[PDB]
Amino acid sequence: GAMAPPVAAPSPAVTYALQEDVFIKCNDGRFYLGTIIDQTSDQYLIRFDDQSEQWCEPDKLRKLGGGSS
Repeated sequence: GAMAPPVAAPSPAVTYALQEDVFIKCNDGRFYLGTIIDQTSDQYLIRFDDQSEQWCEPDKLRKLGGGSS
């Protein structure tokens, strides 16, 4: 989804910086910690600990230390 991913919350609008670790939820419910390598306005390319790169929507990403953005 773009801007409004399917969640139990309104339309998320969060941004992240590259080279930053964030937790990513997969549809199975598990969260995988990964490092952001690229961003778009709709998704963030996360390179996980397993070095896989996936475009994850902003709803899947959670900040490690609160985040000011």
